[PDB]
Amino acid sequence: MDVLSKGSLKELLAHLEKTPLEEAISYRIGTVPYQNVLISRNEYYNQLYPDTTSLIDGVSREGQRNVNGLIMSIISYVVSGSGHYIPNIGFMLLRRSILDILTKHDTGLVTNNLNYGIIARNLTVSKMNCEQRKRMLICFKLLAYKDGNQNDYEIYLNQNIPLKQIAPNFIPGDMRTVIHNQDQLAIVGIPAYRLTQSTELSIRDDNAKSYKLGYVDWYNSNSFLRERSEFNLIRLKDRDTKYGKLNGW
Amino acid sequence: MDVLSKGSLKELLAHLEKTPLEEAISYRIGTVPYQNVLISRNEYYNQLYPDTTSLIDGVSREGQRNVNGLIMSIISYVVSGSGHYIPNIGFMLLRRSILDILTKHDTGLVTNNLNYGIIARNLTVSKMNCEQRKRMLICFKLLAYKDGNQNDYEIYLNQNIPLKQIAPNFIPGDMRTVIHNQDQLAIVGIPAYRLTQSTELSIRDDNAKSYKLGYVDWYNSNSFLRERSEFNL
Amino acid sequence: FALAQINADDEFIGAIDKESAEYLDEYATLARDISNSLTLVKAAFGPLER
Amino acid sequence: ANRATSAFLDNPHPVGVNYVDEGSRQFVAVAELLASKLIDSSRESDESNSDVPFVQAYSKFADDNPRHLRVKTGGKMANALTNVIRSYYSINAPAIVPQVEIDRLASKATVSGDMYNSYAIFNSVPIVEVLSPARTTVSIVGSDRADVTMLNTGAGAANITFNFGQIAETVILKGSVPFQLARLNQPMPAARFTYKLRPLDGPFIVVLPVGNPLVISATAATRIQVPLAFNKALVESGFQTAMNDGLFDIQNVNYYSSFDEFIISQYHAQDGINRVSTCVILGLALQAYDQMRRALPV
Amino acid sequence: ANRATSAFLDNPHPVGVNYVDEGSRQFVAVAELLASKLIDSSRESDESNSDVPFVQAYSKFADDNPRHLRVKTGGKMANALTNVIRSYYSINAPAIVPQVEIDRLASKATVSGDMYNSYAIFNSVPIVEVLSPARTTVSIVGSDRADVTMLNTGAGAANITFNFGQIAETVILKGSVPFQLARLNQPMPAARFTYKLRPLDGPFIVVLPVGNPLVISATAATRIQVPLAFNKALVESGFQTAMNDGLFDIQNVNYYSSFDEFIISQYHAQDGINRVSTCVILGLALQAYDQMRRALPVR
Amino acid sequence: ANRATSAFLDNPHPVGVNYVDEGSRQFVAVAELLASKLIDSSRESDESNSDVPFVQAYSKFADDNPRHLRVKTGGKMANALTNVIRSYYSINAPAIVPQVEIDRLASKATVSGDMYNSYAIFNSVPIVEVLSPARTTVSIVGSDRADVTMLNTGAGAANITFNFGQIAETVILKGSVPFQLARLNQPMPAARFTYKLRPLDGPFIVVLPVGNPLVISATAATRIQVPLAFNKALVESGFQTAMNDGLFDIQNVNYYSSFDEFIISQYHAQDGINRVSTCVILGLALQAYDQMRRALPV
Repeated sequence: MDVLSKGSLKELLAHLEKTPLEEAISYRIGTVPYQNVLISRNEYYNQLYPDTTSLIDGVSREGQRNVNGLIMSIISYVVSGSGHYIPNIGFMLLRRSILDILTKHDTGLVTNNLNYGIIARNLTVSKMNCEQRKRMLICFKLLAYKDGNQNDYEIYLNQNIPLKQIAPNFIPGDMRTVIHNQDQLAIVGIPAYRLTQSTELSIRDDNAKSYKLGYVDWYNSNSFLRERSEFNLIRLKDRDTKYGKLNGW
Repeated sequence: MDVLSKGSLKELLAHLEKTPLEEAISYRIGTVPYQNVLISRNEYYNQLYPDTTSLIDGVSREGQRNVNGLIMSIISYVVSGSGHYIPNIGFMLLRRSILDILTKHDTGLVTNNLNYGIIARNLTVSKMNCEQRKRMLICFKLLAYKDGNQNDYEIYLNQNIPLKQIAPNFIPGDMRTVIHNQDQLAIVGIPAYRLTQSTELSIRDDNAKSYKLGYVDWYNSNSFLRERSEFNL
Repeated sequence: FALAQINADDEFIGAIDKESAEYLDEYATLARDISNSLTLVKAAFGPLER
Repeated sequence: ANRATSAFLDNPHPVGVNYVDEGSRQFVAVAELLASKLIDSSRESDESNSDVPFVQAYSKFADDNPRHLRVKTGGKMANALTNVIRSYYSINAPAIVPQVEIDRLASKATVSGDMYNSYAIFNSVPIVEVLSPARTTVSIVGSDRADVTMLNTGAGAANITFNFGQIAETVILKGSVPFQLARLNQPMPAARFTYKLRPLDGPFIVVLPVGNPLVISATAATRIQVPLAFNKALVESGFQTAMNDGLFDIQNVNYYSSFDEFIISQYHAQDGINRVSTCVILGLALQAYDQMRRALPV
Repeated sequence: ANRATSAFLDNPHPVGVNYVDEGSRQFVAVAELLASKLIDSSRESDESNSDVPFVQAYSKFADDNPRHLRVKTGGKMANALTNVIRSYYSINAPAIVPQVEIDRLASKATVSGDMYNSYAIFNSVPIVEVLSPARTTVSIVGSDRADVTMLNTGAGAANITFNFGQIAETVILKGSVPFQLARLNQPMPAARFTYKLRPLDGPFIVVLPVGNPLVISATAATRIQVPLAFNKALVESGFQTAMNDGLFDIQNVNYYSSFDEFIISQYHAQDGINRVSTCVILGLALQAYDQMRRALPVR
Repeated sequence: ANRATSAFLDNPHPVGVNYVDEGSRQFVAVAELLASKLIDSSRESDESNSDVPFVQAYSKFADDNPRHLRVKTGGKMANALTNVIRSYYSINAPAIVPQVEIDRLASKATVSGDMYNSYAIFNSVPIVEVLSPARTTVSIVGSDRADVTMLNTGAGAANITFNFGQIAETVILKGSVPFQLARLNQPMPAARFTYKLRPLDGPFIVVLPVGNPLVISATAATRIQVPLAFNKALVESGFQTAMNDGLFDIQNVNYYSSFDEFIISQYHAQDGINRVSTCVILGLALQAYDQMRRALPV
C-alpha cells in the first residue's frame, strides 16, 4: 500500500532505501502461481468465473528457492504490493534494504546470470499496465548497473518496442537524474473519478481495487502522515529535504 | 364493482332490482372456459405458471345460447363481476331487471328443468370462497321458490354438507327474513391499508385483487361520470 | 474541568425533533431552485464566449 | 423390464385453493408472530413469579383475559388457525372462515405476509423411476435417505437407469462398493464410491456386475422459497401435531411421514408449481399451530 | 478374507492450508456475527414496515448503501467469504483474497477468533474395516446409522472382525436378533440385543451363526472442539447451500452428503488433528454463508 | 465420418486484459457521452447559423478550442480512445496510455461505468460441429443466417448430428422441404418445416433422405449483458471504421465480418466468459469511435 502510493522516482527509491528485504518476502503459504481456476463473482454471474492465477497478483504465492525467485519476489512487491513464500533466506540478507540488494555488491548476492526476458515473461509483462511496466524497468536498470550489464539492458529494450517508449530516464549512480525525472509511477492514489465499493471480475483487478479502497481509508487514517499540518513533529532524520541524496549517489 | 361492493342481503337484493339483465351480459367475444393454460407471473417465477380458466373468472367468456347459459351468466356477474357472451337474447328480456328474471314469471323464461348440481359444477363451486358461495345460494333459493321447487333446494343442500353450513337464512316472499338477515357478502370493499399493489398467482385471485385496488378510485369518480351521461336522456 | 450540562428535553416531542425536521426539509426547496435556475440561464444565454 | 418408484411420490392429492390471497397470508403471519410471543411470555411469567406478562400475551392473542375457571383455548384466532390448516391440505375441506374474520385478525399486528423473502432446503430424495432389465431385482426404501438394493441374477452385467426428476438441485450417490455410473451416451468412468449428480442432466446408467448385491444411498437437496420466519424444526413438530389432532382426516387424501415428503411430492405432481405456494403457507400455519398448542394444550 | 469399509471414510481429500491464522479466524467470526445481525434486521423490517433496520445492517455488512436497480449481494464481504470457503474445502482451490482485505474486514466488529471455547457432538459412525471369512457376505450402508448385513453360507459359525477406529468416543450396537460380540482373545458372552462399546478397546469379534442374516445397527458419538457461536443446524444448511451454488466443485475432491460426514472423514485420515482445525473454521464460515444468503435471496 | 464447423468460430485470439477496471470503464463512458454531444452539436449549429455550439462541444472533448489552420483531431481524448481500442482487440497490442491520463479524462463528465445494466440480442448462429456419415456432403455457410446444404448419395437414409453449443438461447431451423429432427434417444416426428430448439437440450439428429439436397436455414438469438448506452447500429459501424483505419492490424489475430461474429466467437472459446466482458467494453468504445470520427474525419 505504501509502496504503491509512491508517484515519483525520488519517493520510490527513498522508500526502497528504508525498507528491508523482509517486507518483500511473505511468510504465508499461498498457492502455486500458474493455474487455471474457477473463482466466485456473485455480483456479476451465477456460474463460477474462470481465471488464471499469476505472480503479480496481490496475494502471496509459493516461490522458488533460487536467486531468481528472490528478485521476482522483489519486483512483485513493487508492482503488486505483496511478495512470495521463500523461507530460510537468512538474517544477513533479510536485514538489508531492497535498494542494497538491487544495487550493491557488498550484500553477498550474485545476480549477473539473470535473464531479463525470462523474468519478464514469468512476471507476465503482457498483463502489466503502464505504471507496472515502468516500475519493473526501474528494477532492471538498478540490477544492470550493479552487474555492469548496461549494454545488455539497452539491447533488451531494443527488442521490445513498447518497453523502450516508457523506459524511465535516470542514471543509477547520479542523484541529479532522479530529481529531474517527472514520470508518474503511482498505482494507488486519490481518485478523480467515482470509486465505488464494487467487486471486479479478475483476480488482479479485484485485488488492485482493494488496495485503492484501502489507500483511501489509509489516507484519512491517523497512521497517515500529513506534511502540511505536522511537519514540525517529524523527526529531523526522516524529515523531507530538498537536498535529499541517496548514499553513494 | 358495484355488485361486489354490497355486503348485506338487503343491499344485494336492492341492487338487483335496479340493474337490467344487460349489465349481466358481456358484448366481448372472450375465450372458451375449462382450458388448461400457462400464464406469465414474473413477480414470482421465471417460468410460466400453470392454471385453468373458469367461468367465475373476472374476464368475459363465451356462453351457451340455452337458458342454462343465461342463468350462469347472471350468477357469474354476482360472484365475479363480469358476465358472458350470449348474443341476440332479445330487447324485451334485456330490459328486465335481474331480480325479475330470478323471481318473476312475467319474464317468459322457464327454469324448471335446471339442475342445481350441474350448474354448481359448471361454475367451479369447489374453487369459490365463502362469500361467493353464499351469493350463489341466494340465486338458487330465488329460482327454487319461483318454480315451486323448495323441496329440491333443501334436498340439494342435504347432499352437499359444506354448502349447508353457509346457507343464507332468508325465505323468499317473506319480508321479515330479509330485514333481520345478518349475512356478510362483500367481496370488494374499502381495502385495509395493508393491501399492496402486487400481483397474485392465480387468475381468480389477481382479478379479484384488481377489483379491490380499484374500488377506492371508482367510489370517488363514478357518480359524476354517470351523471354526465345520464342527464338529458 | 468545566463541562456544561446540555439538556434537550424541551426540544423533543416524544422521538420527533420538530426544529431539525423542518430545517432539513428546506434543502428540498433549495434543490428545486438550483435546477430551475440553471435551466433558465442555459436557455436564455446559451453557449458563452470570452 | 421392471419399474420402481418412491412410495411418497405416488398420487399427490389436490390441495386447497382458499386463504392464499394477500389478506389471508398476513393472518397466518400474524398468528405466527403472536404465537411466538405466547411462548416467550410464559417463560417470562415463570421466571418473574408474576402472571402479568402472560395475561398481556393471551389478551392480544385471544381478545379476552385468562380465567381460572375457563379453559384456555386461544379464542377465535385459534379456531380460525385450525380451520385454515384443514382447508390447505385438501380441496374437499369446508373452508368456512369468513373474510371479515380473517381481515380483522390480520390487523392485530403489522406484517408483510411475503412468502418469497427467503429459502429453505428440503432433503427428500425423489426417485421418479428406476428401470431395470430382466433377471434383476431392485428395491427402494426410505425418503430422507433412499437405499436402492439391486441383485443381478443373469449371466452378464446389466445396465440400470435412474431418474431423479427435474426439480431437485443436487443428488449425491454413495455405494456399499465402488460402482460405475454415467449419463446417457457417455463413457463409463473408473469405479468409485461417491458420485455427485445434477438431476437435470438426463437419466443416469448404473452398471450392475453379477454377484453380491449393490446398495446405493441417495441424498438430495432442493431449495423452495419460504418466508423469513420459516423454521423447519417448528414446522415438522406442527405437522406431526396436526395429524394426531385429526386436522388432516379428510376423504380421498394421502398421508406422509413428514412435511418434507409432503412438499416434495406436491412439487413433482403435474403442474406442481401451483401447489408449492399453498404448501408453504400451510407450513407457516403449522409453525403457528405448534407454538400455540404447546403454550395452550387442550 | 473380504474387507468392507464405510463409503464416506474413503480417501479424504486434503483441506486448505490458507486463512488459518488469527487474523483470518477473526474475519470469519466477524462475518458470522454481522450475518446474524443481517437476518434479524430483515425480520425487524417486516414487523416495522420500514426498510431502515435492514439498510442499517446492510451498510455495516457491505460497506455500501443499498441502491435500487443494483442487486444486493453482500458487497466485498460476501466476495471474501465465498472465496475463503472454497479454499478451506480443498488445497487445489486458489487463494485469491489479499491480506489487506482480510485485516480491514476483521476490524469491523470486536470479537474473538477463538475456535476451541466449546464442544459439539457428531453422529457419523466410523467403520474403518470389517474383515469376514470366505463363505460370508458383508454389506455396510448409511453414515448416521450404519446397518451391517451379514449372511453366512458356510457349514459352521464364522467370526467377523469389526474395527471402529480410535477417534469415536462411544459406539452403540443394536442387532435385529440377539448376537454375541466380544473383544480379541476374550470368551464370548451370552446373546444380547445391544452392546455399548469403546472403540479404543480394540477389534471386536462377532459370531455369525448359519441361517437367517444378521443386521447390526451402529450409532456413534464423538466430541470436537468448536466455538461457542457454533450452531449445527445453521452449519448443515450452509453446507447444502454451498453445494447447490457450486462452490465445492473443484478438481480431485470428494463429496459428502453432510458436514457431519465431512468432518469425521477428515478426522480419521492421517494428520487428522490438523485437518479438523481447518474444518471447524469452515463450519463457522458456512454458518455465516447460510445466514447471508437467506437474508439476500436470488430467484 | 466428416466434420463441418462454422468458419467464424475457429481459433478465437485472446483479447486484452488492460483498461477494464472501474476507472477505465468510466473513461469509455465519458467518451461515448461526449462524442454524442459532438454529433448533436452539428445539428444545433445549423439551426442558429453559428459555429459556437460546435466550439463548445469540441472544447469539452479535446480540451482545446478548434483552429481553422489544422484539421480537427479530437486531442488527447481521441488519442487515448484509439489506443485503448487496439489494446482490447489483442493481448499483443501494447497498453501505452497511462492511468493518470485515463484518470483525468474520466473526470470530465459524471457517469457510472457499469456494463451490466441492460442486455442486447446477438444474432450469430453457432454451429460447433455437424457430424455426417460417409457418402454424404455437408456444407455450412453464413453467420447471421446459416445455410446447411446436405446431400447423401448412399443407398439409404443417413442421420446427421447437429451441435449448436451451450451458450445460445434459441435456434430456429427452417428447411427447404419438410424434414425430421429430434433429440438423442427420442422418437422422430412427422416432417415439419420449422423447428424451435434450445441448444442446451442436446445434440440433434436430422434424417437425410436419399434424393434431392436438403437445405436448413438457421437463426439464433443470444442475450449478453451490456450497458444502457449500448446501440448495436453504432457499434457495428464503429467496427468497420476501426478495421478500415488499421486499428486491428496486429500479428496473430483473427478477423471477423461484424461485431456480432466477434463477440460470439470469443464467447464460445474455452473460458469464454472472461472475454465477453472485455468485448462489451470494446463495443462501447467503438460506439464512441464511430461518432467521434464521423464528426471529425481524418
